[PDB]
Amino acid sequence: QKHMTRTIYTSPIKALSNQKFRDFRNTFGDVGLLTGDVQLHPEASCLIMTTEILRSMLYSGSDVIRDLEWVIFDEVHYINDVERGVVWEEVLIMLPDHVSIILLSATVPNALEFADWIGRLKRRQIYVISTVTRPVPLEHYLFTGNSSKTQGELFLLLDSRGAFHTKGYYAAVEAKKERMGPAQ
Amino acid sequence: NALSTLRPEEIAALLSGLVCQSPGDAGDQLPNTLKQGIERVRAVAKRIGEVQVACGLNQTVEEFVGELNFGLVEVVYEWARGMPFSELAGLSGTPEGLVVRCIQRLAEMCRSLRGAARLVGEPVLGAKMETAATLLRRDIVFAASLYTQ
Amino acid sequence: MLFSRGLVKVLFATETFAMGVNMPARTVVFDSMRKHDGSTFRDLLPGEYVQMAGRAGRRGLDPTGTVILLCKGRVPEMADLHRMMMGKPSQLQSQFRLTY
Amino acid sequence: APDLQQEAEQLFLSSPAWLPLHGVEHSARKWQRKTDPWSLLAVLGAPVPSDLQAQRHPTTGQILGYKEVLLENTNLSATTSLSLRRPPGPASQSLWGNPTQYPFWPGGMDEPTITDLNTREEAEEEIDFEKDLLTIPPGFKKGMDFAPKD
Amino acid sequence: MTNQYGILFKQEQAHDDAIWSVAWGTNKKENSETVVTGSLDDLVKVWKWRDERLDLQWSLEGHQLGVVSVDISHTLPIAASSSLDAHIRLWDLENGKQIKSIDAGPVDAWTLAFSPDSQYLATGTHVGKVNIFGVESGKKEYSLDTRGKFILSIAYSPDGKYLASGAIDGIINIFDIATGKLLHTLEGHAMPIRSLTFSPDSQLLVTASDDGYIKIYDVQHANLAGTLSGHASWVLNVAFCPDDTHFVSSSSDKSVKVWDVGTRTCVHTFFDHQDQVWGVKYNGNGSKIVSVGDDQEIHIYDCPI
Amino acid sequence: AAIQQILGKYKEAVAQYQMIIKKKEDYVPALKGLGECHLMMAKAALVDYLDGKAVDYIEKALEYFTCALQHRADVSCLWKLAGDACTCLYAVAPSKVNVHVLGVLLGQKEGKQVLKKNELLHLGGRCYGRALKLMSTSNTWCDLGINYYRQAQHLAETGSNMNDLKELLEKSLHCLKKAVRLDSNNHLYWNALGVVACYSGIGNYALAQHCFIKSIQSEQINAVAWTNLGVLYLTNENIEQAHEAFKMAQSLDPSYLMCWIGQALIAEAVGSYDTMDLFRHTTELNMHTEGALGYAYWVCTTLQDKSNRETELYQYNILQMNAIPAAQVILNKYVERIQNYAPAFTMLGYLNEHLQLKKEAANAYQRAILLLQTAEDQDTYNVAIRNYGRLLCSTGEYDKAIQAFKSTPLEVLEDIIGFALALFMKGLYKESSKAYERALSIVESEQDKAHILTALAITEYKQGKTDVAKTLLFKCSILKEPTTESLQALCALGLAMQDATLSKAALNELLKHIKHKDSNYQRCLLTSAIYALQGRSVAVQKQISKAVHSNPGDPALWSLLSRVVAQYAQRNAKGGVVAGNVAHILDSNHGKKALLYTAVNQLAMGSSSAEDEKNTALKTIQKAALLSPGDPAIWAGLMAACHADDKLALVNNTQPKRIDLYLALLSAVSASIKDEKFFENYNQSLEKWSLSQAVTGLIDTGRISEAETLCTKNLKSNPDQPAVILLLRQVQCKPLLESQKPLPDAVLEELQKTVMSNSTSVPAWQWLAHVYQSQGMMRAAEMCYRKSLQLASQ
RNA sequence: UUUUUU
Repeated sequence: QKHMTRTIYTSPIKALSNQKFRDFRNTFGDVGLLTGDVQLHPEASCLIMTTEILRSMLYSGSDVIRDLEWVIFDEVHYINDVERGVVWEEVLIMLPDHVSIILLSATVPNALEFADWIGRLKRRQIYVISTVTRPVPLEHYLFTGNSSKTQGELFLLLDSRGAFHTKGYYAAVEAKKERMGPAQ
Repeated sequence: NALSTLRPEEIAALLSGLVCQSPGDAGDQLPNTLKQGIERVRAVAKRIGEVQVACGLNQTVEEFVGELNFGLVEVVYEWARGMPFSELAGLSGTPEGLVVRCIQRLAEMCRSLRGAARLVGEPVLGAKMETAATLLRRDIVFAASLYTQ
Repeated sequence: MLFSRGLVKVLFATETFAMGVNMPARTVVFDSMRKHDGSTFRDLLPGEYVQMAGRAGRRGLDPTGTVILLCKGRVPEMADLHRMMMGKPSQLQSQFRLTY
Repeated sequence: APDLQQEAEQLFLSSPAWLPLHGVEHSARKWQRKTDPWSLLAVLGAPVPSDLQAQRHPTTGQILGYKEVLLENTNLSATTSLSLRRPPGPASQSLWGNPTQYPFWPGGMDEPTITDLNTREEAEEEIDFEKDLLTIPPGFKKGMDFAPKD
Repeated sequence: MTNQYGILFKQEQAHDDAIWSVAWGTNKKENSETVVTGSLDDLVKVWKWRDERLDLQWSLEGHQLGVVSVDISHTLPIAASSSLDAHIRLWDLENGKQIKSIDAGPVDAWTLAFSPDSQYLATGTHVGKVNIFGVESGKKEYSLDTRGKFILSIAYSPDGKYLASGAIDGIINIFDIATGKLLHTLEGHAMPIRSLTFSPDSQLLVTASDDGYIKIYDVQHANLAGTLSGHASWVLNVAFCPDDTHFVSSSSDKSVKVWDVGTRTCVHTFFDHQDQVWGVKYNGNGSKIVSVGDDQEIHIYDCPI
Repeated sequence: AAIQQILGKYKEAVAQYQMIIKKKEDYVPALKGLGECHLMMAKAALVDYLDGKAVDYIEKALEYFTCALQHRADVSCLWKLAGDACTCLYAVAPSKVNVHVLGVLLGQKEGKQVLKKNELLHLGGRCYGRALKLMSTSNTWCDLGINYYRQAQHLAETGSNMNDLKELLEKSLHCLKKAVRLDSNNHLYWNALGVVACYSGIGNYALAQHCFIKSIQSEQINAVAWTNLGVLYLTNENIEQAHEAFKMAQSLDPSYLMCWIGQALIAEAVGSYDTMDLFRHTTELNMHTEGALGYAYWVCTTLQDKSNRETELYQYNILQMNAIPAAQVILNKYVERIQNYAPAFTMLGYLNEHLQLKKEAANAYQRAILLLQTAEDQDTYNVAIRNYGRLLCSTGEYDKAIQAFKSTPLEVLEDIIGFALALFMKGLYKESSKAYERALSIVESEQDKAHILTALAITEYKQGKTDVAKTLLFKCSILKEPTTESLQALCALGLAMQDATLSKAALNELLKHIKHKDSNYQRCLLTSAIYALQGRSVAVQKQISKAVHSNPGDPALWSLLSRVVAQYAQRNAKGGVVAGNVAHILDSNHGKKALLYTAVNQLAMGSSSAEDEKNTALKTIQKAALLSPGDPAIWAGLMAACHADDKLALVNNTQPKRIDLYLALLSAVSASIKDEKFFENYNQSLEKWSLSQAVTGLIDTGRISEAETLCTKNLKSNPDQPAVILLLRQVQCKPLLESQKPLPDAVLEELQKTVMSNSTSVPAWQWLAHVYQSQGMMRAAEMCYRKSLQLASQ
């Protein structure tokens, strides 16, 4: 929006690209949405689409491609799907050179053998950023029923430090053994 | 000439067989025209699968024709007359989300056929697909999403 | 829209809530380990579990987030709990094919 | 309202117009058909090769004056060329689903290598317009034999 | 491929009987958005669409019988109304009190229309004429004459210089305000007209007769640009959008259609009313539609630009 | 502004350019942009067949181009754009082109000039030549060649000459060949050369085929060249190969018009089944002339064949695709473009006749008459005269119709019958009878014989002579099969004479062996009228109730039952209200009459309700007044409703409302009656009742003076009629006896004498008895009341 | 027996 150019945010799920529309229209200015049936403001500078629409307007010209700067591929681990993984690669192949790419993902192992493919399919260098240690870590418990009136005991089998605890598993199994469809 | 010679409230029910994605069966309490249009559609699909398998492709005719799964023909046929949703809910055993989704995915295909019949040069299919679409979207099936407005 | 303002207290969601929406919550509780896909009756692969479990902690309103497994039928069979609860998520394949 | 009797008398004995004898039908008219396929011939015009572009003072650029120069990227169209120099499009148009329109170059592809250096302005090649006339359309087996014109 | 149209507000029971006319006026320079409606009562209620809803402001009344036409002005705060009562009393819209009262029977007025500069308030008579009164300046300086029948619809071109008039039996007459001379008479439909509208920039005149068709003429010649047939009963109003691309029509088959003049086709149909719909209008920068109906309700839609 | 022009959006670019021009006036690029925008607007106008708008736009574009050329007249693109503007008005129907060119363009700069078509095209050629002089490029050469081509085409097309335009065509070929040799790799130049080479004046088809093939080789994506080959082959009887060329052209561009029209023409030639649909598709894409005429021809041909109306061809295509209105709009555009072809006008008249647009049908036939004055075939001129005269007679102007039917040999049945009806309409019943007899002489198809006999009966009946009319209708009945029209006329003739003997026989005959009649309302009306003739007056309602029991649909029957209950036996007022409500509900277009009748029944009822709003008499009569403000009955009903509402409020004792409108309603009633054709007795009765009601209402509300002046004016109009004078007496004697007073026997005797004048009216007697009671002469009051009772019972 | 898009 600062440079006067245009940007396309593409999400695979039809229901995920509705609240994104709401949040991007509430946070700043004009945000159009395009889907199978919705067509709000096809003149804004932040069109939100499903990839099968960008794949359909790359095969023709559509004159929107003349103004792009960024294409933000949202969930790029849907390339692994069996009936829709070809859409992401028809898009990543047909994109012209003046359009920069942003690829959000979900912590895959071989991120450097994929960014290398896109780096030498185009002829631009691609920077790989990978993180760990999510905020507010999570302790994975296990709840087995006992003294159903008030008492609830939870056994810890994984903790905030990644260490597997066999003790919690054994305690849980033994409680289950001592205790040993809809009504339960 | 399969679709051209039917009523507009019958072409929608005939085309509902490409979209439902639901457990399927045939019907009994169906008119003759629909029960024969289903056979015509199945014959065209059989011809296409037969020219596919005779070339080198590996997709058996049965596997190609098994994507056609009717079973919302009667429900869509009753929906496109003025019948409210409650009676449809009673009619048959499919979850009421998987019905609104099928109707929404049919009113969006009976509108790309309005665009293709104008391209081929069929002005009677255009005038029937531009009717079968305007009679298909009236109520809570097409309620505007809260997020959008 | 009533879960993003805290006016609803318990959600009986399914995977459609795990993928199609964001709406972070406090405590995620599962109910089983195996979900059917295509005539297989497969158990949860590491990639799925991480997503649903991950939307457990909230942001600055609590120290941590607790993911509660709710084994009821038999023993949890920790051997498969090891490969499910920790494990390399998935490689990045390529499902290219020809369409008309 | 009027009474029944006069109502009937007006309905039937007012005039003979109501009879099927005087209706819009009951003539059996005919028309003759006259086609004209020469009207179908279409000739399109060439574009304007000039633009009257501005001038720029070589230092601290200011528009001295407007001078006409030759355009260079005409005869390029949206349905026969795939570059970001072609004319924009037909009009406000369907975003997707459009046959008869060309995508832009796919980014890993450049595909421009030619010089074709003649660059003449009086380049009249002395084409013969009556010596050996080619009479086979591209794709057919035979054309049509027209008599020579003396 | 069409846009996202839809309802925003629904007043449940505005009046006690049928609502026969509606006018939407963005009169003040600020954002006022006042809606005036008249019904089969004496009431001429004056609503205000403030932010997201209509709040009743005035319930002014002086009439004896049902109101057949109401009108609003774009320059001043003012309104006018006519009824079967043989009176054209014109209101104030600021303190909610009557300003004047003009005596005129079904032989002197049927339907109202202000001037572009809110000065003249022309009405259509029974004997064929168009009577032009004077607001704030008295009564009845002059009347244009067309040798015809009862006259139902009156329209003023936005730029001035044109006045159009439909009639029972179909004929349409176009006058020019500059000199008052009949330019040309169209033969149009074969059943009563009862609604007309010019387009902004005044080069396209849209009729709506009683047989179901919507002619689209072209002004400064007699060319017609097409017949729009998509309704199933009478057509009762046509309102033309602020940008010259669409217009809205309400019919007696309980349905509000939105057409576009480029391709002469119906983009979206509204199926929300339950009885005959007697009035449709746009607002300012046309992005919302008001529709008053035979069942006592006021619908406000959302037509994004 | 320039960027907005590039992307379409011409109006915004024009506004921006004008804002720039207001500040600075000599800015050449802004002027050039304005001219270019107007030229593009003109071309878009010519795509739809709007030929006046285009002329306006091009005139304005020339204005801007000369203004720009005044400052810098060394630049080439300005001259080329001027030539483009001048030559884009070809095929615009001359006598529509008058262009107000001014200034430098016509050499010296004198004032203004109005140019016609040939002059405009010549100026265009001059402009391209001048532009080319100072910058020699290929595009200008090709455009100059096309302009010369247009000039030669215009000269030939007005038949003004032939073989004296040879130099023009050779010049065009010279320019086009120069363009092609200057750059022989452009499909445009080869294609233009091909089109010109096959013009009727040159006729060199071998070069044309060579040029189209070269154009195709230069650029494979070429629909224009393929369609041009298709046209060339199709005109030289080569349907198959032309079909192939058209198929290639549409394969490359599915929305190109000429290829689709060519496919339709081929389908018509080989007699296929989808030719009508092909023409319809052509109409739907865009407006070409040839497709327009083809579609209209097929629509008219389908309407003629009367074995269609179950086919789903007629029903779906014609009546659900709105073929008739579409054909009408198409023919209007065609006729404005071409306007020297008669069959187009006659088809337009026919379609207008099916839309019941009679005035426009008369205009179409008139123009066809003008065209066809001189022609080798005279049959089409006589048929055109017959049709124009017939339509003229249909809507007034009987003298013109008679004159039109004069200018033809009256030797075919159609002309004689039309002449007879026009003569009857004007008057002249004897002449119409003679003509109908003359038509009877030459008759086949005995249905027509029966109809002519019925017309004879009607026409001589008008004069009188019911005996001969009756015998003539029996003679018609003696034919092999009756027509259901002679029987109805016989029943009406019987009813016109107050004797039910023959009417009953005719009705039984009609019922006996006639079922193919599908009105079902007219038979009920005749049966009820027969019963009313005998004065039965309760049987009538019973008969209509029987008819409604048989066919519970048919809104008309319910409406008629409500009307009859209002007129005969108004003691079932409540049932009548229900019947009117049912009729109104069961449709919408029966609203008018049904609401009127239910309101009158509600008036008769009284106030026998739950004092419920929104369904009282006043509301329903108002609803009816909004539906149809034309008949005088609705206004009279409104007056009655206002008076009744006042009395009901007085009984409830809350407030009188709706006080002073009687004079306006009376004016409305009289004005509305004035335009009703003829129900004379009914109109007179309605006006008399309305006058009396208005005077009484004014007296009651309290505006005595207005009642007095109204009555005096009515008496000043005509000599006295004993009804209105009683009204004047009543208005006179209201002030006195409102205050206690004794009246003198002279005035009282005068009033009594006036009352005897108009007897047979129970109201008057009751009012006089009230006067006697007021003074107090009780027994005299008793006697007057007794007279009213005796009169009422009789 | 989970999930989905032109």
